[PDB]
Amino acid sequence: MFEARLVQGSILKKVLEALKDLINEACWDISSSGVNLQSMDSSHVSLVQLTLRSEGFDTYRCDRNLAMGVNLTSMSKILKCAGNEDIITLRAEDNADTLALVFEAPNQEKVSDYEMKLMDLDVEQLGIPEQEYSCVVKMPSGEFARICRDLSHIGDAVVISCAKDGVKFSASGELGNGNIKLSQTSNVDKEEEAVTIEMNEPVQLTFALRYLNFFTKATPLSSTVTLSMSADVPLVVEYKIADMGHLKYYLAPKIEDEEGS
Amino acid sequence: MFEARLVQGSILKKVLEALKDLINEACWDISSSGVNLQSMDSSHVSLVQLTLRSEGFDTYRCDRNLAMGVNLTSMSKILKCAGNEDIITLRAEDNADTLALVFEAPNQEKVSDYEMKLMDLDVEQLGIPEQEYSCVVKMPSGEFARICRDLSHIGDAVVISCAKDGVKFSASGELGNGNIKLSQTSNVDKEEEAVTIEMNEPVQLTFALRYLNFFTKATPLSSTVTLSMSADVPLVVEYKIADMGHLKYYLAPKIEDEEGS
Amino acid sequence: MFEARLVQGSILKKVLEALKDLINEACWDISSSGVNLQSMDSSHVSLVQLTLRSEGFDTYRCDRNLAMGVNLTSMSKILKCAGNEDIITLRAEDNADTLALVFEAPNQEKVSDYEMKLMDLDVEQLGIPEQEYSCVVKMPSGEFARICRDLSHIGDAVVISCAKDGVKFSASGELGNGNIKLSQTSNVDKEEEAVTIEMNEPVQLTFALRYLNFFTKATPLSSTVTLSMSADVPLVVEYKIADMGHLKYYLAPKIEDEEGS
Amino acid sequence: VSALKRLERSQWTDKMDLRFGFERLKEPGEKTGWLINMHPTEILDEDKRLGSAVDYYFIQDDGSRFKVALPYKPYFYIATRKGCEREVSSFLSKKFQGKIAKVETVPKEDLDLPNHLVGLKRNYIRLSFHTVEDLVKVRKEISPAVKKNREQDDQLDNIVDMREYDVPYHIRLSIDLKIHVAHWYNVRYRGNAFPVEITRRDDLVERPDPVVLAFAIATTKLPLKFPDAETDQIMMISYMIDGQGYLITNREIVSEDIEDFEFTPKPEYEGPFCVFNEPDEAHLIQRWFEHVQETKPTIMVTYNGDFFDWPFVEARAAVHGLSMQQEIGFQKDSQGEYKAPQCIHMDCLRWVKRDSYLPVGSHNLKAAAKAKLGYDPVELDPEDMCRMATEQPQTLATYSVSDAVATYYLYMKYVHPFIFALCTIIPMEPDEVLRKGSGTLCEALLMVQAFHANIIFPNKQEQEFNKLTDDGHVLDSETYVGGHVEALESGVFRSDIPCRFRMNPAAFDFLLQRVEKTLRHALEEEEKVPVEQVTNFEEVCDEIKSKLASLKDVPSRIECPLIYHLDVGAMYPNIILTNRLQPSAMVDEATCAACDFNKPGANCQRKMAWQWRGEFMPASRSEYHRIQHQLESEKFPPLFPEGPARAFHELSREEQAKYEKRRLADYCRKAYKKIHITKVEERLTTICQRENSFYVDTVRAFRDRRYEFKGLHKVWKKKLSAAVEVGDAAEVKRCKNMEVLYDSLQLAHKCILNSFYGYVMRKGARWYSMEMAGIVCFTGANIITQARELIEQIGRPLELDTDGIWCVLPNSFPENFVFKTTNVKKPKVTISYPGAMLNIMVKEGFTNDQYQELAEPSSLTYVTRSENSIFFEVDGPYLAMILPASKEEGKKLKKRYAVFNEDGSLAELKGFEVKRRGELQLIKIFQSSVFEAFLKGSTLEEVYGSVAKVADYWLDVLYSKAANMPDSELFELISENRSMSRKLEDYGEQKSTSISTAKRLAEFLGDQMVKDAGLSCRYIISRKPEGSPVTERAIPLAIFQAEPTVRKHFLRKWLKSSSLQDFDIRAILDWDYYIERLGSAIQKIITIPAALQQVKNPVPRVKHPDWLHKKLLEKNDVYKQKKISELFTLEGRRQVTM
DNA sequence: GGTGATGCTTTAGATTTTTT
DNA sequence: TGAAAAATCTAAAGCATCACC
Ligand code: SF4
Repeated sequence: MFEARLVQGSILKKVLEALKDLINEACWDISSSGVNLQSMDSSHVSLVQLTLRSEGFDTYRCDRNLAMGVNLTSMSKILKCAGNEDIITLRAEDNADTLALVFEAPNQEKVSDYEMKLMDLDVEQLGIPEQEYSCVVKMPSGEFARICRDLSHIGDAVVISCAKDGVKFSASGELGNGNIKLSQTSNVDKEEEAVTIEMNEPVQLTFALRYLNFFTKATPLSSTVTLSMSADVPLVVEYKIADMGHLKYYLAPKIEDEEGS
Repeated sequence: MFEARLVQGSILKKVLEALKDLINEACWDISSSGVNLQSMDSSHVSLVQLTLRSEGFDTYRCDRNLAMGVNLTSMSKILKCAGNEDIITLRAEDNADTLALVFEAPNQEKVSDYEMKLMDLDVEQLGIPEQEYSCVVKMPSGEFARICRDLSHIGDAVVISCAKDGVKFSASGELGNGNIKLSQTSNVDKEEEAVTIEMNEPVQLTFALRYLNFFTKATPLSSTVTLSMSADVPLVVEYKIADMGHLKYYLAPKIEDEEGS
Repeated sequence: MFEARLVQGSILKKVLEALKDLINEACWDISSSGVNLQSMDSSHVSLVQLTLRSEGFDTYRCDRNLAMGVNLTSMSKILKCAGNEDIITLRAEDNADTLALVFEAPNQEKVSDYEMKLMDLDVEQLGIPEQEYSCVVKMPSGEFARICRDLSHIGDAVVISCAKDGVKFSASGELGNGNIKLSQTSNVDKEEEAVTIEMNEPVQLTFALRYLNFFTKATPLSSTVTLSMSADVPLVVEYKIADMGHLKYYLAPKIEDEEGS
Repeated sequence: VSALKRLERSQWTDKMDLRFGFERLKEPGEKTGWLINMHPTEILDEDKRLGSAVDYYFIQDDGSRFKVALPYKPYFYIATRKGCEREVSSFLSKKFQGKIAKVETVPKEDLDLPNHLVGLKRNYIRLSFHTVEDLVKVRKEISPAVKKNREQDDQLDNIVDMREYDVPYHIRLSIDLKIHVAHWYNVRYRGNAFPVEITRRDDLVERPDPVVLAFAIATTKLPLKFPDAETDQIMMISYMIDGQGYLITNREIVSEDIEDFEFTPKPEYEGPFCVFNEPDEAHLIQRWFEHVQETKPTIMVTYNGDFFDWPFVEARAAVHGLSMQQEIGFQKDSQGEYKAPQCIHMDCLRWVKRDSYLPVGSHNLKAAAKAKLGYDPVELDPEDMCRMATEQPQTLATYSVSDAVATYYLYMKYVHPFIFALCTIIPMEPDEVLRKGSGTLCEALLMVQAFHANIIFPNKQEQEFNKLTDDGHVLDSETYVGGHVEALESGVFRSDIPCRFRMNPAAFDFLLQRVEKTLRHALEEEEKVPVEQVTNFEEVCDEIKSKLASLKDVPSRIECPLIYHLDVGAMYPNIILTNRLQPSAMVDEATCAACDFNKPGANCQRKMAWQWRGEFMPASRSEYHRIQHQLESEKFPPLFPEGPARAFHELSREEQAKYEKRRLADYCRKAYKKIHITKVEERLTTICQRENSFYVDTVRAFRDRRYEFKGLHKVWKKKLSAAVEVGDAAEVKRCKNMEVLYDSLQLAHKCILNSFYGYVMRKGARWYSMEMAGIVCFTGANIITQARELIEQIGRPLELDTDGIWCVLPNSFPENFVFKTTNVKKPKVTISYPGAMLNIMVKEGFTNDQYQELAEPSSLTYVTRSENSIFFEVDGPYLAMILPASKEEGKKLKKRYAVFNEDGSLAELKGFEVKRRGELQLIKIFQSSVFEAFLKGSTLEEVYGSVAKVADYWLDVLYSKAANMPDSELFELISENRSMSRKLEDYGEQKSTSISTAKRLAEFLGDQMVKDAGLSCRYIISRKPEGSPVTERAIPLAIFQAEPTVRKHFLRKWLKSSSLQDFDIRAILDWDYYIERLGSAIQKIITIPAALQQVKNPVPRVKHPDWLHKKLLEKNDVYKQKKISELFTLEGRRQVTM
């Protein structure tokens, strides 16, 4: 017998809104530490880790390590149905092939319990170790999404630099090109707009800008983002989701092998 | 010669956009006691009932009973021009086949009269019998619209049941099934947003949500709506509008054929 | 070393989005008095004359009359792609074929620069004459956009007639016919809801609505739109870009020379 | 062309004529012959005047051959105003002295003259020249100014219009002198001054055998490109002469010598050989050329030799010190063809392309060999043979001589009798007939028939650009209604399974009320047998009444169906015969009023409508005037490179029309939001039934001649069977020759009859009328639609065809009957009842009653008769019929089905084994296997279970891995071969996939594959570069067999991956796209038709489309719907009025 | 809390090649 | 000899979302 409750259920709707397009199939993992998800995307180029600990749910009960069989594009249709102020109370019996989540209105007049059947699958699990990275930028989430949409409109690829004067987002396409400079902001102490960059050494590395703008749609779940980037290392696009969890992104860099040399 | 005038031009826009999607050609029945519509859709599943009494109009006069047939899609398409506030005047002639729509500025600056030429048609007109209905429930239009759009994403069958605690909205499909229970609101200061139920005999009967979604877009007509049903009879959904009249839709049930055993 | 810094970037974005679907490519003439745009569209029936004066620019520095040939689509998607509240600046080289743009945020947080190529073209600047027009009318942009989208939505051609009572817009079609008449008011001290009529000689002439919609797509550029016409001279849809420039439009009369039947 | 060059040209061709067994007949004497070739040459007469002529080449029955020159002064007709013929004729006589020789007034019947039936003729002026270049000179002098003057509406302006300028010279001789190929002649000669006379002989008809040759080219090449004429060497020419084979081999490339070997595929065929090995290529070419000199043929044959053999050998002869013209006689003409002054060149590919009625993608060889000859020749792909020529030459020699014998017998068995049956009626040379299309063949027949009726020939019409229909709206399409080709329902219909039916008792009452009349009509019209002597009429009427009543009393049954093919053979010619349509007879009311036969109560008019479809710009006429006036003061780029500025007024019509159309299209695509508007309106026109009947008379003559020749072919076929049952060589040879002659004439008449309808719609035709094709197609549509209304009433139709209906009928419905007849010649009569039913329907519906003919021209008396040859002939009850289904709503697959013979073989199969473009070789074997194994089964569920089981083989092999079975044939199991004609550079604008894999292979071996064209384009689609579209994941198999380190490096570089270590070919491939392709095939063939006919999924591994899935969910659910019509009581009906 | 307005998604229509 | 099956570009229309009175 497993169940959970959430006072602000809009975060689950928002994370499903983010994940409905990057991932089509992913096997949820339910443990006593909380809920976590480890899977590889549709194009097998990026693997996402989700983690919401036990304190995020005000009422959490998980007597055994059990895994769901959810497909994401299906229940993303039925999770978007709630309002922005509803209450989500998920439930799942252990021997059941189907979990039922019950909805509660903000002023307590109605209940909307929906159950979604699951197919049981098995996907390999890998644990990426933690490593100290050369650069970590405290870029606002809104500005990061804006600059991703800006650069993706010209070309298909972007190179990221972290020089001593700031970070450099430049993209070059067949039609135009340009570079964007984000100077450090220390005159304002508020972290919602100011940027502070961890400075070790400048790194030049190319990422798939189309896919970056593809999963930048997760923007409103966190107020600010941190781009952790090292040489020949997949970048860690971190979102501090609400105030209890995190959203781990790993996109593998691409290296061009031109025939000139 | 026929004359009509609405003190609020928004209600005519709302009825045209409510009846836009369901039928294509309509047949206005114009009488001194009021104007009515009894047109029938092409799928022969739903019928539209419309009532607009004479005393609601600022000026209203009819020399005799008039029956003219208009292309209702183009009617809503031309009425979408008019603003949400401007005074709408309807002008007709017994020796002409053209209906006129004069729009008046709130501060007396602009006039806009339009001429629409009508056409003949052969449609069925169906007499509706009056019977007492077993279960009657009134419900705010916004949350019922939300319920209908919610259950449209589950499947194509909705089950309307009336239990002791209130009305229950079921919906099955390939994605499992989903239920929406509602309770009784008694200690409420305002009945405009409240729900109340009366019973004669519980009954379960299924409907298709395509036409119900077609009815859903009459929500801005008024904040309240009442739906009632009984044994093998359609719904009556009264979107009564500011004592000008009301608007009703009739949707075919189906008897519960044996499938469980 | 062509440099042109302007403390607002919204007006350039608006006047450039004006030429989105009207002129695909044009010549950008630079002179000590400012910048000009004379260009024929793909269908070679309408005309555009944009002038942005030098004194209106915050800081301006040009050295020699230089003409570019950049296509409107590329620069328009570049400029609309970036931000709107920021400050724009121009940068050019004496012999290069590439413009440069600078987007400096007012809060001194980020800078954003793009630079794109062009194509060389030197079409002749048409020496259009200026003649005294039969009538001059000044009306707000919003209601003019409303009536133009109306009459493109309901018909195909409009007959614009000006008299002492105001201006009328008579449009017909296969669905019906109607007209919109406007009356001048003078008791209103503000021009946001006031219209003015200059009465010298009445004239009736027929135009096309697709081109009117294409022109009046530029409605956020100015709060007022002025029109002027003669017996055979095209319209002048003159705009007032703040207190910095003006953007005109021209439409040849729709001759029909139909049989007398 | 200067005369000071054409004189030695004619001397050179005379010498070549002398050295190839031909000799110009000089001795005055009468000798029999056989015309085989016409060639327009120059013949200097006895008075040193340049004179154009023709060269009638003949062969004889003894082997000796000769030629005769006929000098006939060419001409064309010009037409001038009335009362001014003699003045313009005299002015032309005194203006072109030395060019114009004879001019006279000649009355000839113009075909479009107003009021022309009662005997009005327009006087014409015919002028004659000496040489063809003088015709060209005077034509180019006079034609353009006068045609501009006439279309605008010195004394040369009085003429109006000239005719038959486009008629070639040899066709003009073959018309005026009645000299057709493949006829026996008696040629008589007197001297140089006396003109030579030629007469036709008909008391014997037996065709001789001209000396024939047929050679094929096999060549190597550098790997994966189109072979060139300078990099590789010819090594084996294999050629056939009169059933005896000779092979000449270059010993430098092949390994060792070659010995004689018999090559017989079947006992009918003979493949004897006497091979010859030569040291070097120069000696091979010399020996082949000298052996051609020794044999001296008039006819010889290549298979695609115009584009593959002769340019190659001509180039190599030119490089290696020779020139190809002066030793054999074949050279390139301006039209890109290879004609010889002394030899006729045959290309079997043109015959297969035009007349063999094969699927389009089976036009290449081995397909006309497995379809027409009956055997599969031994083959190997051109990549392997380059390496094969090094070690053993047995397989290479076998392939080369197999290609040679296939070409030779393909020509001799089928192409030779067919083409020499066309030439008896077509007034053109045999290579001219086989070269170009059916349009000019029909044009030549109408030419000869019009000349016998003394009718002027209309000019090839100007293709009028930018035509305005009513209120401007210039058109880019001027088309009639398309053919009604559909497929009413999908699935299986076997003659054993029970099937659903839905009778209409009113239809059976209607059919019951008139059984006697239908049998009257069947006995009286179908076989021309009077009915008053049949004995068992009452018995068969009682039988059919019993069957019809016993089927009527229960109008709802589930019984075994009988598949029929209710088609009308030669349907469109039958329509044009019954309705009597001629392409210059149909005249609008603007001229029938001027006709003096416009009398009330007459029957000169027949009204038939048609559906005209017109697609045009939405710009009105005033917009067109504005845009042409505005396009008057602008510059244009020059047509030629490095040219001057071009204005608008001096532009030609074609380029200015194209540019104005482009300007209107660009003005439209942004302004009026609708680029194209398709409008269909009914148009009714009057077809004059009182006309000088040459067209419909010709069609009637060919239909009667076809039936006559079919009868003589049948009687000579039974003579042939008796002859092979008795066994005497001379009489079996004679009867075989006559049987082949009659069969070839039958096929020739059938092909011409089929092509009359197709000719008239073609652009530029002399007798052009789009109303023709519209009217005939719409009448055929009307007949087909009334037929399918009746078949819908009585049973169910299955497929809609331009002239055929497929249907299933209950087995208790009568099929055929037998009659006892007292006639000694015809004692047994059989009539199929559905044929009689359709025949009486079309007899009461579509019989012409205004069908009028001439009786005698003196008294103008016209006999009005009534004819209707429109006949629904029927086919036997087929075993099964299959209709595969489409994947989308609204559109149903057109002409994609399969019909099975009674014995279990293939009756017809269309739309599937066409291979029109390159295919994957992954769905063809699947569909062949399912069609072959499909028959076994009892019910619907059993046959779908069997086809699902045989499909599970391919689904398990493709969906799982290759597994235990070997990997040798997997590469060709998926590989798709593609090729291009032009270079890689000029295709660089587009991306596509073919040039993409060309560039992918260019980075592997080198840029040498860029500088050429036509290389390998293997399409093993890769998997691991995911996200990228298929256009970038196209890799070839050239890297699989290369060096190991090279393929490791290139597999790491190409597919943007470095960490992966598996480089096996069994992991690179993308199984998902292959499964998608095979699954789409199985949706088309099996699964969707299974779900349509109320049967669940035959295989569970394929997912239905969304529309079919939701249809099945709403259907299988016990909750269908309810209505309001029966749930609430209807009040009444009133209608809105004025 | 509604409402004009806009980026995003879907979906039907225009375009373009080849079959040597 | 073409001309239409299939892929690919492309713009119109609906929908949830965003800021303001
Ligand atoms: S249709 Fe009648 S009137 Fe017209 S040309 Fe023929 S015969 Fe004369």
